[PDB]
Amino acid sequence: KAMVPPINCIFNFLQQQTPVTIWLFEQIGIRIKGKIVGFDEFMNVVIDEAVEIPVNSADGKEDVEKGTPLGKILLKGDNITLITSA
Amino acid sequence: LEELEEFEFKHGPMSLINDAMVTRTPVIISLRNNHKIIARVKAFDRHCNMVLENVKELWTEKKGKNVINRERFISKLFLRGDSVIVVLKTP
Amino acid sequence: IQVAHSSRLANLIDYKLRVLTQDGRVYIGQLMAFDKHMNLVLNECIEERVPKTQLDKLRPLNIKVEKRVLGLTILRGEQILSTVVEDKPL
Amino acid sequence: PVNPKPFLKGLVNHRVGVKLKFNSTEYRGTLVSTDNYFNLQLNEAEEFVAGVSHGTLGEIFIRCNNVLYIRELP
Amino acid sequence: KLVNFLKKLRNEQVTIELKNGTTVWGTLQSVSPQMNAILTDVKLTLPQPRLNKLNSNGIAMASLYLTGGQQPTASDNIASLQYINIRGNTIRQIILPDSLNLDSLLV
Amino acid sequence: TPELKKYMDKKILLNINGSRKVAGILRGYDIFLNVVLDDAMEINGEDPANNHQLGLQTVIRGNSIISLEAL
Amino acid sequence: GIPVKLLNEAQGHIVSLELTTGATYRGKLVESEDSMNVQLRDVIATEPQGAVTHMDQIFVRGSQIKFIVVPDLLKNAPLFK
RNA sequence: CAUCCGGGUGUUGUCUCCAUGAAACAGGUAAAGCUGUCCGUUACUGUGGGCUUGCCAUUUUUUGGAAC
Repeated sequence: KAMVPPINCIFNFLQQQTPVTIWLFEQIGIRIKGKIVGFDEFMNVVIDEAVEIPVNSADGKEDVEKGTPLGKILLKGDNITLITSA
Repeated sequence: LEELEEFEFKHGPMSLINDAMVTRTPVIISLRNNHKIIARVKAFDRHCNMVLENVKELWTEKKGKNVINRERFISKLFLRGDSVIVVLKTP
Repeated sequence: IQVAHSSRLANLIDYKLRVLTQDGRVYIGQLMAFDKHMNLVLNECIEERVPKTQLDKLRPLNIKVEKRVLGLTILRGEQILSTVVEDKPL
Repeated sequence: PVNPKPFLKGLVNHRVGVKLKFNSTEYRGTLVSTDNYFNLQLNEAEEFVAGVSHGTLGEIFIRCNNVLYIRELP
Repeated sequence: KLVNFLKKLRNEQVTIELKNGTTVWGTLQSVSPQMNAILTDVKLTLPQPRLNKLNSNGIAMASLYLTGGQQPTASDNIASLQYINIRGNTIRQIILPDSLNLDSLLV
Repeated sequence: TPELKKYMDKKILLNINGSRKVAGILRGYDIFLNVVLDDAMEINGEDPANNHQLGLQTVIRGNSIISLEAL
Repeated sequence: GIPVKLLNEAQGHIVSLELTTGATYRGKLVESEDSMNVQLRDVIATEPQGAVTHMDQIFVRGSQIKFIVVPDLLKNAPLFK
């Protein structure tokens, strides 16, 4: 029961290899699912098994069924709005 | 330390821009406002600020169902670097 | 009003300025202070904007600009495009 | 694990795809060199607009602020 | 380096074109290390097609009017100002005069 | 630092960039205003049917936070 | 410089923010920072379209602030001397 | 309650010593460093002096989520 620094939470994503979903900065229409495997002081993140998930315009749900595989990507931290587990 | 940037400009990505400057060949610069600049780089810095000669600026307007290819000539120009998207070597 | 060609912002304290912002509005008021970020303090500031209904008149004239009286106002420097002198100090 | 700068330094002389923030434009080509700021230089690079190839470009430089992600290509 | 070169364009008739499309013609009186530019006897202009595309350039035309220099109701949007100070981040390009000996300034 | 001490372990609603809203228990923060949320939920409109539970840990990047409201 | 000192001198007065999103918050300034991060209390929020909502507290990231209107009695605070 | 031996400050005059590009002429004022008038210097660049203490592209400002 303490302050958890955001960088240490990203490191917990890295260490426990927990899949994450990433909300992009101004692209409200797509998100990225994958596993974080490295980062830096700017929140640039290297993601393993990246898949680009379309987001329904009206419902707001994630269309996992037609997501696009990408592989290992370096998602530039200036493009990240939110990183969440599962 | 200036001897550091001397190396990053000889061996990092901006080496391409440096070769363009040294060999005086033109380059094609894509800008954030959808304009293309075909010009000779006279000077540059780490921001991709550039001083250019023989600038030829190309862009396309839209008037509904048709487009017009506009074009300009500038003898010499300063370009602020944050507008640069891609600098392409002319083959 | 005509001002000296060597004038910097440091000289324009107590002058009335029109300060133009990136969203299309203008702020008119006596400059009290400025900052390295170009943050500005305008005393007795008024904001003017051109409503979208009246914007068609500006295309290739009398424009009915909407005003808000703000008072003492801090403008954040990143929002500023440019500044113009309107009037000299008293 | 692999941090962003070592990962991108390991992609040198390999094919990468540089998706951009804007215009749905992705450049696919062999990564030549990289800056601390993640400016990029590609040889043999070629432009894709909305998944449609626009022909090869050659040797290009991409300024760091235009890049969305750099993906390794198989 | 290159802004320290722009510091040498004093008293030359630059044209500064901003990122919103507004074009500023005038005598360059001073430049900051951050490219904040001070100009006198300025003539603000907007390209004619910019004015026609009202939706995409309404902010630029509104600002050009709200500078207060748009006295004549001419066929083109023109503003006349004795003095203007431009925040440097908004500058996109600067046309330099042809006679300028760049080799002597870039040292 | 952002003086967010007041908000720790309380519920907050963050208005983030892109007209998005996220509610969660503030688990911690950063010089950049990055925040960690417990029990995070995406907010879409008024109807709870359109709200979506996010996950156990959610990190929000500080420049994406427009504002936050105490709850 | 002075604009940030003026904002820290507005602490405890009613101030009105407008944001880059266009929203307006009027409330009592609780705290301020060199970033212009501000906390407001007992706040009236005007949506850009005209909707009015009341909130007990709001924290606003300083980068998202467009301008801050402070009381005019600050015009002769010692910081300007 | 007085006297007496002394003291400070301000203003004006006087006395001594030393000085004396413009001290002419006219008005005004208690008087003048007031007005007409006269003399020199200065505006641009260089060097020097004084001040600021800026330099000493990575999330909150200025090296662009913009453009359509």
